[PDB]
Amino acid sequence: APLISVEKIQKLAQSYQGDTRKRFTAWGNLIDSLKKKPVKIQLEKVNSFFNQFNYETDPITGASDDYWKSPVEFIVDGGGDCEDFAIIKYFTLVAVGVPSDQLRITYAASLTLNQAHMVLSFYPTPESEPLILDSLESKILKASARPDLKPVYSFNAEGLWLAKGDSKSLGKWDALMKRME
Repeated sequence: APLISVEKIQKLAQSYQGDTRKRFTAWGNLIDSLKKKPVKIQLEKVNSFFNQFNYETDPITGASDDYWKSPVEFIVDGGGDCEDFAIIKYFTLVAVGVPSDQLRITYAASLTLNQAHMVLSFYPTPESEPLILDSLESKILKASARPDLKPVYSFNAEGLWLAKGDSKSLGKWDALMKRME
């Protein structure tokens, strides 16, 4: 299971220049700063840090791109689509110490935008109502406070779950994690 580390990040930073180098350093500093902080603060600051990046959409559909970006690709590009935001938030939260089993990247139907939309769901317990970390809403809100989002499936490095796992049955995700190796 691919890992993000402050040490790998600091070395990436020195291979780039200008603002790109600064983004890597900032990402590494974020991870360092959030270790051993309250979970709520970790969620809030990873969410807000990444929500400042460039939000991309397909010019034709207005929705996400077919290609899923690794965290490094997101940083190099200076942003990505809703799926890419959720992915880097996920890996970064795992890096600061939120247990991966409490985090599920979630593919949902947006009932308001009439298109698919990806968010990161945080589960206090697996039976608990999840908190939604979104790229089109700054607040972290409970699922029942997001009736505009209807989950279809969710996944993380370990599993894949249908709404109502072997995440590698998700081809782009399998390939994504292999790029991170």
